[PDB]
Amino acid sequence: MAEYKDNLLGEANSFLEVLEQVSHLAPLDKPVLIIGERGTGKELIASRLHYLSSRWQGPFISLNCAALNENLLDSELFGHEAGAFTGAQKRHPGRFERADGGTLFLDELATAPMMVQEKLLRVIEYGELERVGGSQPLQVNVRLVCATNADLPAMVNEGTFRADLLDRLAFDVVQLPPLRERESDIMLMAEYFAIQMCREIKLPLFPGFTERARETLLNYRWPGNIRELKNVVERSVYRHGTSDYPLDDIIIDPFKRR
DNA sequence: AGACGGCTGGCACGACTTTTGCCAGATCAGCCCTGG
Ligand SMILES: Nc1ncnc2c1ncn2[C@@H]1O[C@H](COP(=O)(O)OP(=O)(O)O)[C@@H](O)[C@H]1O
Repeated sequence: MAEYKDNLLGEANSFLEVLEQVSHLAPLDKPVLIIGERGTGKELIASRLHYLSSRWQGPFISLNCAALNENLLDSELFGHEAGAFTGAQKRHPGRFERADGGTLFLDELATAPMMVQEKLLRVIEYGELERVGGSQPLQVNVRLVCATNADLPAMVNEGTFRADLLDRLAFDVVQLPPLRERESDIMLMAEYFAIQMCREIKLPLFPGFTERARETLLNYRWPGNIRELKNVVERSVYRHGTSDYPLDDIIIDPFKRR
């Protein structure tokens, strides 16, 4: 509900439309898909969805679907009421349940193994997750929001990703425009990144931007995303020096031998 | 008198019991120090 303090810096007149779209999704409990490319700041949008929802007071755990162990999947997702030691007074909590009352964020959906895919598909459709041991089903209420950069229709075509959980979890998608599509906010991000760098390196003052530098970073196909642009500025501002002259040289990729 | 049947015990082979040998840590509550 309360707008958390985050950097979205939106002026592209397309990012504003995406922001309105996600704001419309803020109250609803329906599953949400975030579609983007490398970088693109999808995590900020996901945090925006969770943190402007009715259940925002709830927790906001975010699991890395690539990071879950294969064998330990069941206990990791559910937990075991039995303690680690004899006569234990408590148990470890699984990924699920630890999310109840709030949203669960999923990332790298495409690279999730088939074991994760099939185990996660069963739990969402019905809930009633049961920890290993005992016969007591616990009912859960968790919002799911996920972000990915690969092409899950192609993943379905190859069959390396099950289409059923996709269909269940594809109520609505939000499209994120690439930085090259935005092509208007580059000045403001460049400047904000440079100002942050000024304090990080403890440089005294920002020198300024030359027209040649503006032309070169503007006239770029930008396969890299906002973070690639961020790193670019980071490299050039440091290589420039102590701001006695305006910033003049931009190195697009630090790989050319020279 | 010799062979046949019978009785008993040692040894062996699964199947199941029972005997010992493991060696802390995290977590919570009250008191003391310190900031408002
Ligand atoms: N609007 C924005 N404001 C501030 N930073 C941004 C914005 N968009 C992108 N970024 C930067 O780009 C990065 C994208 O990270 P992330 O969303 O994790 O990429 P991916 O979704 O591919 O994993 C973030 O670390 C963030 O610092």
